Amino acid sequence: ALSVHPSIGVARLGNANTDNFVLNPMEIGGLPYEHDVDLKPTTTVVNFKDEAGCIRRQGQVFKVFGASNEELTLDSPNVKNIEWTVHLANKKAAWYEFRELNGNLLYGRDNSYSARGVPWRNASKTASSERQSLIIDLGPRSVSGVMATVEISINNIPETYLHPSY
Repeated sequence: ALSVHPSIGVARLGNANTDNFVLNPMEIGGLPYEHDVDLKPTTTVVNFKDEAGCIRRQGQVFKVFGASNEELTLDSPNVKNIEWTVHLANKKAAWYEFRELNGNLLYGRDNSYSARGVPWRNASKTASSERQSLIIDLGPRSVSGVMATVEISINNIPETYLHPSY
């Protein structure tokens, strides 16, 4: 019965300082939000760029629900802790070249990548290990507590995650 919203989160690329960000628009065709020191949304976005003309990052707020569609927080009676594990990656370089509707299984087994002979990106790399390391994967990052900050960075790679690539 425990639900995490949104079902699929959306963040956007940002040129600005790592600490200068906006938060997720609350509705379809809605403007992103400015936020206060507690990282709560306030007024809608004033400027999308900083004074240097760099685009600010737009973040995604994830909410946890339970019992009878009630929002669950660290400020809740029976709630001791709330821990999040996020695993982001980029397989782009290890996948097939884009050939429009080629590779799409909704058109049948005969429209599959192999049957169509869609070439791999970075075709020179044949071995599975070589292609495994064509991915940009820095492992998962767990994040609990009040006002925590943890980068998905090189260095930050946990000893537990044996196969990182970048």
